[PDB]
Amino acid sequence: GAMGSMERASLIQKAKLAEQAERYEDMAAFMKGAVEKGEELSCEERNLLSVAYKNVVGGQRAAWRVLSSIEQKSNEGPEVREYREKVETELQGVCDTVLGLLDSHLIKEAGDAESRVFYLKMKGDYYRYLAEVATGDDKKRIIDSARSAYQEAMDISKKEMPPTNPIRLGLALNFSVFHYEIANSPEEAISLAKTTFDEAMADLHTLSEDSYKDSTLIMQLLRDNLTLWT
Amino acid sequence: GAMGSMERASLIQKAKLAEQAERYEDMAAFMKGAVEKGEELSCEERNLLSVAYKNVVGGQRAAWRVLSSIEQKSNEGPEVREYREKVETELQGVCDTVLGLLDSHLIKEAGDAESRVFYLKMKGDYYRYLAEVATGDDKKRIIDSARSAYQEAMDISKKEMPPTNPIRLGLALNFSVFHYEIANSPEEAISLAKTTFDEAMADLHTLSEDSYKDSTLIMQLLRDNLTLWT
Amino acid sequence: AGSIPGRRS
Amino acid sequence: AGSIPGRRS
Ligand SMILES: *Cc1ccc(C(=O)N2CCC(C#N)CC2)cc1
Ligand SMILES: *Cc1ccc(C(=O)N2CCC(C#N)CC2)cc1
Ligand SMILES: [Cl-]
Ligand SMILES: [Cl-]
Repeated sequence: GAMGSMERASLIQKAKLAEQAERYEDMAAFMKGAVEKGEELSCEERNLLSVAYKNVVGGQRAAWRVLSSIEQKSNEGPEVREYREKVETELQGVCDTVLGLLDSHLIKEAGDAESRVFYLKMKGDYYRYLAEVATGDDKKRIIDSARSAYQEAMDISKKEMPPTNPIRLGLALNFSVFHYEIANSPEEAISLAKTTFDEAMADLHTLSEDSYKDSTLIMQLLRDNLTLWT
Repeated sequence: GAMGSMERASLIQKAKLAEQAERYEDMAAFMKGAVEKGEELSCEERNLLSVAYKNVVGGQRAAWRVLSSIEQKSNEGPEVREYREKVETELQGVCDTVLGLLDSHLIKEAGDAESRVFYLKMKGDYYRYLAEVATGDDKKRIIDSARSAYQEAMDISKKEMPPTNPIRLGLALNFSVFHYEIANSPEEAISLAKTTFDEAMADLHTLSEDSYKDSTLIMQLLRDNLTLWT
Repeated sequence: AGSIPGRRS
Repeated sequence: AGSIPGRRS
């Protein structure tokens, strides 16, 4: 694509520079180019890809929510709706781009639990972002696509990873947010976050000081949601 | 241009929405389209134009400084220099775009002191941003272009505006930063900020409560710099 | 409800 | 040295 003439290692190096410069659109374009080189991604490289697009779509989601709120207040000219639609279309395009990378061909080449769960969690997340703005005939199919990706990731993580694994914990965190915010299943959300937290607590004794810090950090996010939800 | 088919009033309305959504690139593109409608800008519209591009180039300058710092540390592969050059070229393009709008044809149609000083201050600012990254054969000419714009704005503001006028005060603030950071004239910077502050202080008694708040806010920025510089 | 912040790495 | 913040209006 646009990055076809740059070396893979240079794209990775520039993605790291872009992160330091808080240039997340550049970071995402560099990591998209790195993926399209066709080689599998290392653990660090998967994190760079995820951080880049999470930041980009995070800004789009925040803008979309501001404009949707203004739009709803007005419905109590066409410009607010038109501009919300513009931002919404741009967000959908980014989500489709990420889902395209996972489908061509990150997921099918990911055989290790850590990589496969990571990519399937991503797939659930970006379908969840599509679901946040969906209204029409595909809202249910988009929701089920998120659910299916999260569920496959959960099944693998429960079989292949310890209960304190940060990716396993963050997957459960986001799947619980999916249940609460998207699927209208707050009891499922609360149950998942509680069981995830409790099983991680019982496994903390196996960890080094650094792994303990990594796991307890995500466990606090589960606790924060439980405090909000109960 | 890209916004030729949208109504002027719709562009203004969407620029305000973009500001609320913190979508400053969109805001700048909407205000660029509004300018290219060819009508003069109101006071509020001039502020929208300035806020939009100040935010955009502000992010570029912050990124450029991060990358220039990394680049200098490395000179104590080509990727850091290449990416700094990419960001630098993008920043120069935005500055050229703003300067193009002022030259075609905002400044020549601006006859009132408030509009003419506002646009000339902008012209000084965007040449100052070009000067921040300039090295080669045009660094001196870019610096003099900033100086000339600031100086013309100062001459008009001293003749046509009270010493507490926020635009007059912000012009003097930025011209003093030009002296300190660009022109290697810290004594001129300190003298300008001091004389500006003192003449505004002596004029505060003429102001309403709201105008007092507007003026003293900018006077504190002058004071902050004087505290840093002395 | 907070998801993974995942904005820094 | 701070210039006009001018980021909000
Ligand atoms: C999907 C996912 C799970 C966990 C992590 C992770 O370990 N971190 C990102 C968030 C940060 C905080 N707070 C801690 C490190 C990343 C992705
Ligand atoms: C060029 C210029 C001068 C003054 C102003 C101004 O009045 N404000 C922007 C900065 C803000 C702060 N702090 C206060 C309002 C704008 C542009
Ligand atoms: Cl629009
Ligand atoms: Cl580059």
